[PDB]
Amino acid sequence: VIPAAALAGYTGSGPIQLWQFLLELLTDKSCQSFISWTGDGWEFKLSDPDEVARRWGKRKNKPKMNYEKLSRGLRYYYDKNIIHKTAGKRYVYRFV
DNA sequence: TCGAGCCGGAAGTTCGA
DNA sequence: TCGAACTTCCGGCTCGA
Repeated sequence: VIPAAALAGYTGSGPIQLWQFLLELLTDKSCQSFISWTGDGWEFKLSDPDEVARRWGKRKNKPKMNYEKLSRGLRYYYDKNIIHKTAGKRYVYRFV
């Protein structure tokens, strides 16, 4: 149920790239049971990132991390050209 | 009536080549 | 060693049941 370290064989040393990590988990088969991955073009909707958020804060060594941290940090992620936010709903995420 | 989610600017330490 | 990178910090706004 963890196509993460099972597919790319994640090493315990040398943290991967942030958007690469999300993108790596993005193509997760179980994401359907923990989130919504439509099988059409390329649209990703966050229904209940309960484990995704905890894991996001787990790498940061924190007990519980608020998802607002993603909106506050991820939004500021407009550094170059990678994950853009969709002006649809407040939970719609998309990549280009 | 009441609380929850949403995000602007700022600062500071550390990463890969 | 160089420049850049992501996180955490402070507090204000508005809608739905």
